[PDB]
Amino acid sequence: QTELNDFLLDVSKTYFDNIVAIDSLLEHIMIYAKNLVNADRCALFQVDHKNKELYSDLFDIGEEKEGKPVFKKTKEIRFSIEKGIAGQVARTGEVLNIPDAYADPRFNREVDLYTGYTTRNILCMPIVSRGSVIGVVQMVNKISGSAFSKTDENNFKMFAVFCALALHCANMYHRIR
Amino acid sequence: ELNDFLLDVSKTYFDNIVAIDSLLEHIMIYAKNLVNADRCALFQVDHKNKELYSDLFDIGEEKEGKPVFKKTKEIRFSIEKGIAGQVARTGEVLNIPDAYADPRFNREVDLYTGYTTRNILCMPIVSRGSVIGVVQMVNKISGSAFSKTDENNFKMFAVFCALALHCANMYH
Ligand SMILES: Nc1ncnc2c1ncn2[C@@H]1O[C@@H]2COP(=O)(O)O[C@H]2[C@H]1O
Ligand SMILES: Nc1ncnc2c1ncn2[C@@H]1O[C@@H]2COP(=O)(O)O[C@H]2[C@H]1O
Repeated sequence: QTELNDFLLDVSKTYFDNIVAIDSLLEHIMIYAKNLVNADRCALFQVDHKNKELYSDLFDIGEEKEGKPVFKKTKEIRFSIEKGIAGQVARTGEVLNIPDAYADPRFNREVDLYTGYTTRNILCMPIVSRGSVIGVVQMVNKISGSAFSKTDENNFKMFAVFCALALHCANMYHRIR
Repeated sequence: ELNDFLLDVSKTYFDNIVAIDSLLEHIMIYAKNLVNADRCALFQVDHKNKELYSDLFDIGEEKEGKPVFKKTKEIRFSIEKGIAGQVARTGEVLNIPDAYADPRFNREVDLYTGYTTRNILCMPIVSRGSVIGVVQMVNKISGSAFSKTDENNFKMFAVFCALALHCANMYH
C-alpha cells in the first residue's frame, strides 16, 4: 500500500532531517492515522499535571493545505482531568474506541457545546514519557461510517506503541552527543 | 495490560547498556505479539568477516510474566547463507511462507537448535545506507504464513531497531 510506503519514507526523512524528530513525527503520525482510520478530525491535548487539567495543543478544524491537514495551535480548550474520554485516557493510559460518544457517560459534551461540532465516534490514546501519561491524542468521527472499526482500533493501538517507543528513543538519544 | 505495557515501554534506565537492551527486548516482544510469531531474533552484520551473528534470540522461555531472550553471539554464519543473509546482502524485505521450500533458506540453524522453522518474516535494519542487522519473526502461530498486513506492521517497528542499534554503536 502506497500510503504506508509513503509514511515509512516520511519517518526516515524526519529522523534524517531533524535534531529532535518528536514533533514532526507526532504530526506525521496524526496525519497518517487520520487518513488510515478515515477520521474527520483529530487533536493532541497536553496534560497539565500541576493543575490536574488537559489543554488543547493541536486541534484540527478541517482546514487543509494542499491535500494534507493543517492543525490549529491553541491552548484554549482546557478542562479537568476528571472529565471526558480524554480525561479517562489521561488517568489510566488506556486506548479507547468509543462507538457512540453521547451514549457514553464519561464523554465531555462541553467541547461540542462550545464548537457547534457534533462528536459521534472517538479513538483515544495516551502519549507516555518516563512512566507517566503526558498527553492525549484523539481521532474524531468515522467519515461515512457509524463507528471506528475493529481494524481502526487495532491500528490505533499500534500507533500508541509506536509513539511510546518513539518518545523513549528520543529521551534516549538526547542523552548522547 | 496494553496500558501497563505502554507505561512500561516509556520507563527509562540510567544505565545506558541496560537501557538499550531493555528497549530491544520491548520491541521484539511487541513485534512477536503483533504478528503472532512463535519466535524472533535479531542478527548483526559483521562486515569484515562477511557474516551474520545472533544478538538476541528467542528460545520460547520465560523468567516471569513475559518472553525473555538469549543474549548470545553463538549463531553465526556466512552472509551467503539463509533468508537472513539474503536480506543482509540486498536490503530487501522477505516474507517466506514455507522455509524448507525456499532454496535460500539456511537449514543448518534448525539442525543446531533442534527447532523446526516453517515461515519467516525478515527485515533489514539500515543505518546510513548500510544494512547493519536483520530482524526476524518466525513461525506464525494461528495461520499458515505471515500475511502482507503482518509484514507491513512488522516494518513499522524496524526503525526502532535501527535507532536502538545505532545507539549501542555510538556507545562503543
Ligand atoms: N478536532 C476536534 N474538533 C472538535 N472537537 C474535538 C476535536 N478533537 C476533540 N474534540 C472533542 O473534544 C472532547 C474532549 O472530551 P472528550 O474526549 O469526552 O470528547 C472530545 C471531542 O468531543
Ligand atoms: N528465535 C529463533 N529460534 C529458532 N530458530 C530461529 C530463530 N530465529 C531465527 N531462526 C532460524 O535462524 C535461521 C537463520 O537463517 P534463515 O534466515 O534462512 O532461517 C532462520 C531460522 O530458521
